[PDB]
Amino acid sequence: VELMFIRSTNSWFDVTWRTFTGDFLRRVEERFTKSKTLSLIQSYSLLDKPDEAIEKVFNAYPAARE
Amino acid sequence: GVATSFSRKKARTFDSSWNWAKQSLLSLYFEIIHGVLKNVDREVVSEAINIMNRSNDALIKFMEYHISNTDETKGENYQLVKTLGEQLIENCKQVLDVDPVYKDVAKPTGPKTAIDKNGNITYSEEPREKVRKLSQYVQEMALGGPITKESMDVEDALDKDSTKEVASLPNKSTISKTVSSTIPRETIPFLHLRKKTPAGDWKYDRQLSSLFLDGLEKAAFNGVTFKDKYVLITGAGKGSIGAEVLQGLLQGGAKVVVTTSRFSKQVTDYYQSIYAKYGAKGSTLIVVPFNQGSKQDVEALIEFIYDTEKNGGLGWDLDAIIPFAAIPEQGIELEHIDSKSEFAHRIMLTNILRMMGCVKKQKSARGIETRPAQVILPMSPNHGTFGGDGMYSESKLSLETLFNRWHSESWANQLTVCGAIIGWTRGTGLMSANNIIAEGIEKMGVRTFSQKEMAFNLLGLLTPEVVELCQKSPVMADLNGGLQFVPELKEFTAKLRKELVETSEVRKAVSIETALEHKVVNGNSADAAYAQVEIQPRANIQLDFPELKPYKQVKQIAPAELEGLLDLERVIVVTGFAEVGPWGSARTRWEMEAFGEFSLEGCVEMAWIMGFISYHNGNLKGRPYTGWVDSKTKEPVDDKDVKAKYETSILEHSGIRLIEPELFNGYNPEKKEMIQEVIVEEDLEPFEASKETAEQFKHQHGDKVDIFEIPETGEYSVKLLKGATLYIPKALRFDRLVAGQIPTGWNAKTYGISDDIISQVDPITLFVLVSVVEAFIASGITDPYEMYKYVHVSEVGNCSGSGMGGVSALRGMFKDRFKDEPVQNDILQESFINTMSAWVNMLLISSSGPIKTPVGACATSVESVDIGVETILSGKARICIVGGYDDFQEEGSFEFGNMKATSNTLEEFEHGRTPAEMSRPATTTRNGFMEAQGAGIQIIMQADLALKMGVPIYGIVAMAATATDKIGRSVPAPGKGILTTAREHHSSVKYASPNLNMKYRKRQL
Amino acid sequence: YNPEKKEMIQEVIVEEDLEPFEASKETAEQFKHQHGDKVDIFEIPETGEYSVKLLKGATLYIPKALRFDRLVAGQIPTGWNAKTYGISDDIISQVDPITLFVLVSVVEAFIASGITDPYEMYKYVHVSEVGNCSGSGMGGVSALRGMFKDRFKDEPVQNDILQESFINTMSAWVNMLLISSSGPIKTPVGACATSVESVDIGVETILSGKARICIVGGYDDFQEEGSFEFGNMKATSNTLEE
Amino acid sequence: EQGIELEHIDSKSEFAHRIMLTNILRMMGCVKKQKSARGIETRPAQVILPMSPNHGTFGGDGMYSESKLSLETLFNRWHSESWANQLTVCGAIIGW
Amino acid sequence: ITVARKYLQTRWGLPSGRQDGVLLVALSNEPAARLGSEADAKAFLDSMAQKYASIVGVDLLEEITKDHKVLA
Amino acid sequence: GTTPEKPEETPLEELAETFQDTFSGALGKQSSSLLSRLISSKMPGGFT
Amino acid sequence: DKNESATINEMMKHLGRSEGNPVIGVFQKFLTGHPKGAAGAWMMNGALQILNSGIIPGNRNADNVDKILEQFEYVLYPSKTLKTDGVRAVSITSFGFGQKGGQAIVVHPDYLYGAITEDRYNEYVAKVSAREKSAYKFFHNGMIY
Ligand SMILES: *P(=O)(O)OCC(C)(C)[C@@H](O)C(N)=O
Repeated sequence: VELMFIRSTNSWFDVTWRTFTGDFLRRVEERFTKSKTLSLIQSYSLLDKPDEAIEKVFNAYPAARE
Repeated sequence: GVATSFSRKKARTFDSSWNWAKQSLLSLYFEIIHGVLKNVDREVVSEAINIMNRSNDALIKFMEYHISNTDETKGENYQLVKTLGEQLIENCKQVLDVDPVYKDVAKPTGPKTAIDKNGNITYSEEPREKVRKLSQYVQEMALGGPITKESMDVEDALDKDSTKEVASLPNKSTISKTVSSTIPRETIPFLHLRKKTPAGDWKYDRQLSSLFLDGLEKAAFNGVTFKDKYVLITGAGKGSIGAEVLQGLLQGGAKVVVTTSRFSKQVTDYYQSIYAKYGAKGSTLIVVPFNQGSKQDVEALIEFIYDTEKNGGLGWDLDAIIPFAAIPEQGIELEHIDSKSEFAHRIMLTNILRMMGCVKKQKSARGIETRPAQVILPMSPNHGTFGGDGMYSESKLSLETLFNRWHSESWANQLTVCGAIIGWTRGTGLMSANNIIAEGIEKMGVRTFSQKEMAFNLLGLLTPEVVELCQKSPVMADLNGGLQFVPELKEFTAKLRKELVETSEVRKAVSIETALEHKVVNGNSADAAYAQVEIQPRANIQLDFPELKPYKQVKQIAPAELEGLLDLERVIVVTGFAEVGPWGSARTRWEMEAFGEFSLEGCVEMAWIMGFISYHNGNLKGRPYTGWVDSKTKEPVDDKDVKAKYETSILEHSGIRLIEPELFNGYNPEKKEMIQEVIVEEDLEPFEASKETAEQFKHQHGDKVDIFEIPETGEYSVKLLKGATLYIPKALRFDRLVAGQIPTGWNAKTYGISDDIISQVDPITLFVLVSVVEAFIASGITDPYEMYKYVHVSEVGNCSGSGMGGVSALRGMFKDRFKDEPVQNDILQESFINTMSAWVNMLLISSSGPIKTPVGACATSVESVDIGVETILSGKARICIVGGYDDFQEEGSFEFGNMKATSNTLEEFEHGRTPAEMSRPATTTRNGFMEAQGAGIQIIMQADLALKMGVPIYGIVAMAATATDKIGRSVPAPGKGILTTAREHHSSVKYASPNLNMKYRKRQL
Repeated sequence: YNPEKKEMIQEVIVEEDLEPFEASKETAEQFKHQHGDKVDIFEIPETGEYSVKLLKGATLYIPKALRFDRLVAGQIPTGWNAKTYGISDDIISQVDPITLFVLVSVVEAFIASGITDPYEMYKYVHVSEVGNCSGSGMGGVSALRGMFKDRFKDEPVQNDILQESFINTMSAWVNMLLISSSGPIKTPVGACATSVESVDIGVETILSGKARICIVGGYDDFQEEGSFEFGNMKATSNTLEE
Repeated sequence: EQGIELEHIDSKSEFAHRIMLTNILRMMGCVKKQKSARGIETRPAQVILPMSPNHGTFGGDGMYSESKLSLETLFNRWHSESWANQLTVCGAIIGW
Repeated sequence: ITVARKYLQTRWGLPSGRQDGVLLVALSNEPAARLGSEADAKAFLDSMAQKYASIVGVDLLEEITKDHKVLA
Repeated sequence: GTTPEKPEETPLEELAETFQDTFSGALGKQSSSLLSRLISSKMPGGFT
Repeated sequence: DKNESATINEMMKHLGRSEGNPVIGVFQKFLTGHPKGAAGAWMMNGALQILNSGIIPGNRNADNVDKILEQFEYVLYPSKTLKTDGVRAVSITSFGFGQKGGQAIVVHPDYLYGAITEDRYNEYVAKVSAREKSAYKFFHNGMIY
């Protein structure tokens, strides 16, 4: 988020880069879930406020913080 | 069909209720403390009954300690268990020296059929209105209904406080007005006994039927005993009226024989678990394999029951037979009656008659004329009323002749017939084709039954009133719940079934079409921003380091005086550990030991160990792939798909199992290669050897060989003369076919040991090298040399050892040399027990610290630990590897067989044991040990060092000891010399030692 | 064992069928099981004994003899006999030769300590405070011949031969026939250092306060097969060069 | 079968049970198959079953009564299966 | 080794200087177990005769009178 | 085949009589296996 | 399995174990078989796993416990896994060929940390939490490669 998402314009520089960080957050959920669940990041639209969408994933999989 | 299944040697007795009472009470205790069972659950009552039913002095001493040493301050669930407990102790004492009881206390369910919006048919058994107890169920059964018309409230605490319903379990409730007087005149109950009228029909008798229902009312309040009742029961497999009867019998301390068609480990375990939850004090359960379609098994079975324990029988004398075995025949109309129906007709009738015939012969034999056997015949009310049952109805209706034959033959003092007309019984609580319509029949004003209710009804025909009645005249019990009075039942049933299939099928099609209309009118923007994303889990394999609690919680555990009191240079502490053995690692073995099944992470490690899957990072057929991949087909495998793809294969090729020859250099215990010396009675046909090799034959044989240069080649001819010795191979068939082997595909390569090493070192060294690495990883020590930041090179020791060592290298230097096979020249150095430790030092540690290798046969690991500790306290080593390691080969397998130490596998198979259930410690039937292979390793340190390095600390090695026994002439006989660890003096034991009190000891410091 | 005539066996293929010989029923089925097609076995109907025809393509083992270059060893003097110390034949004909050297060494060591009756120790010290911390580099090596070579040749070998092989049994027999301690037993394997390791294990057992007394030492036998294997490592002096 | 009480039911009674019941059913089964084969649906065969009035009332008949009483299921099965247009049952309770 | 030298002289036409070199490539590339048939022993030496070829750079009626004399 | 309840405390005089009552005269399994192995191992070439 | 039960029962009798407080047996060889020299190392691994979980695994092949073993009041022989509120200590007993008994007591590691200061403990905790991450890094790297 620090390197691909731009605070001034409050948007991702490139949408292929948003895709990149979404694909990564999906892999956190795959790695840290015990059981087949529905994803917390359904649409990559949700990433457009990206600190809220990071907390959402690392609340539900707090092992990933550590 | 007619093949013999029964052997006496396959009979499994379960009788150890004294042990299963204590296990059941502890299992309830922790279930209540971990809030799995609450004070509202009925299972805490059900479970209480089964602990009362096994009440003895030992079990009260046990419950007193476990319940009078719970700190109720520690949480709300610790208050619950102490309140419940105190009660359960007060009950158990009241009922000590009182016969145990079948008392079912489960919530009686009804059937419920639901069809959703999309036309999916759901079946769910559903708590009834006004029937929330079995007391109530007997009232409901007595009143009958509007269609059965021929032309009382004891408050409890179920489902609010079960600790109060526990208090009321011994209190034997007496009632004035019995439920005989509830039965409204001009109405037939749902459960009723019949009476034969002189015309020769059977009619509802009101007065017989009262007696039955009054016994059933009391069974429900007070409960029934079956103490001293001996029972044969057939077709009592899992999910049957058979099996809910079996529970009830055992629950009243019956002694039951139970026959299974399909005898297996999976079944012998089902039965172990029923007996260990239900078998009350004095109960016993014998499980025999059995074919009721075999004449010769029926003859055998009753001979085994009646025969003396001395001639290998039981010594019993049956007080009830319950022959409920059946094969299901469906879609067999009268044009299709063939071998299956002819064979079924033998199970369900002629061999029933032959089994009652048999008990009459064995009872007469011994002049037993006053101890008859109640035969409970499973009758149908419906003979040919459905069809497509094959010879089922012809089978059932012919059992109705036994009611007459009892008066007309010579067997009434051995047998008593008690025909149960068993009605509509809802198979399981899932979707049986019959279940979905149960709800529909019930609307007629009729009753269907759970199997627990139909069990209850039939256990009422074993109460001492209807037993006393059976012994006068035969007893016809009608446990059909008014289905006689629904008219044209076949068409009525088939209406109901039509109208659910229609209503579902229609509503499934009208659903699918209204979701293709919508999809055409509104496209794939209304049905695509809707279909959600799912997340299949991957396998995060964890090291399972221990949970460190916040310091404030840690001071609560230990006494306050302990701070500053111990010298931690002189506390020893296990810092990591690992193993290679039949279930892989310490990680995977724990998942099998504790849980019996593998996790997603266990399947992946096992799959990885056995080389079923391999990692891939690059291009798979053009595509870029990063994941696991089938090691053979290189095809991509997901973690969720590992269990499906590979579990079966992992469980077949792990554990105790048949010896796999490819693992032991083609050792096939069925074909064990020896050589017999014979004398050449007549000269052999010459063969060519080198010069060297011929002189070697001449040197050995002398006169008895002739060797002659062939002058062209230079090669020599070798004529073995009459009187020369030869060795001709033969093959013993050996009776030890099973061993605990490392899982098939285990390979030191997958850990990353080089072929230089593999093709040099003995197999046992590879188990050790992997165990030492995987033990430093458990201690968070990825680079051994990191130790030498904290500790001098001379302060890491190895105090591990083997019982026999490099046993494959002894084959090399005794057998293979003798056969002039190629054997490495340094084979002798690999044999030595002190070399596995050499290779660990030479390839990992590079310590110049102690090496003290023990030999302790089967105790070498605990000796290792002892040598290890005393090396650390001596101040010779700060760190020490400690463990043991041993390989299974052909020759030790054999030598343990000659000592009769190991289980003979052919005896094991006579008893119908699979290789899994062949190691059974503490068991009645245990008959020798199961040879296995592998290594264990622990790392031990000073606690001082462990806290400085910040390595995990898995435990404290408080004590470790070794002891010889006494004068004897038997090296393999175990003894009691280890008792000397409890040696203390008790002459002067009136006042306390102040040295034991830690407070004193701290004041002195 | 004559190192000038060291007995091996070479596998050869029967190029032409052997002259039949008589075996028992049992022994003939054992030949048939091993050889399959390549043997024929037929009941002789008078005797009950079977004929055994080894066919072309059957395997045989023909003995040969290596001449070996290690002819010399430091052996116990000729005529040494556990009988002369007063060990019973029950024991001699049961236990491995190396155990006899140990039993004599433990008696003759208590005599050096003026301890003629081992049990005298238990006037001073508890039963649990006498240890044995002695050990061997290889152990009952004659019993390994029994369980690898002699079994293979279907020679008669005692059924308990495996218990005599173990390095921890010489100490078992010392406890079983003399000491009757219930004190430590910590048997080392140290190859050629097992005695000094023994002493170390011994000392640290006494200072730990586990044992007040400890037997400590080492013991090892010379047999055909170790002689040979040390020759292949080129550890031992070649006697023909010498 | 005479003097065959329930302790003495053996091969003779098991074989008799096949003559007097299972193979009766197999013979009516057979005529249904041969009649259906040829689409004969209007020319049924009256089966006259020899019934007893006395099932177990004398004894020592072996499996005789178990044989006879099981023919009384054909009266129900005629309404419940697919063979009523080929066969018609006419059970005769033949007396002394 | 008489028949193994005599097979390399008839099949391939190698004399007793090259037959040595074919048996030295058959020693470095030794089989794991006993070759079962005479056809496997030939298939083997045919492979090792074409592997000698690679290293050095070499590119390629009266058995009835015998069977009587055996009998005699 | 026969084995009394406690042979290990019963003298070989009294065992010999308990077997002889049920003993035909034939050599059985165990002693026909040991005469075969005496002759196989301890008699010369030809001598069966 | 009688000789072992008997010695455990006589240690526990002589040290005034509370009547009604039997030690729970575990018989891990039901699952693994007997690897003679390795036997006690697997028993020890198993015991540290029991210690740090308070899960006592059951002899799943204990069909029927020998009537001879009910005389041993101070031992329980469970056939199922018992998940407890905690285990403080575990005995490990190994009997060998050649008169070769052994015992080890393993005490739960939370008893160590009562002997040290809050500063020292908090320092150690940090140091280990770091190690465990590093070790995981290493484990998964070495596993796939
Ligand atoms: P003895 O009374 O020494 O018993 C020896 C056997 C083989 C029975 C024993 O060591 C065992 N394995 O239980």
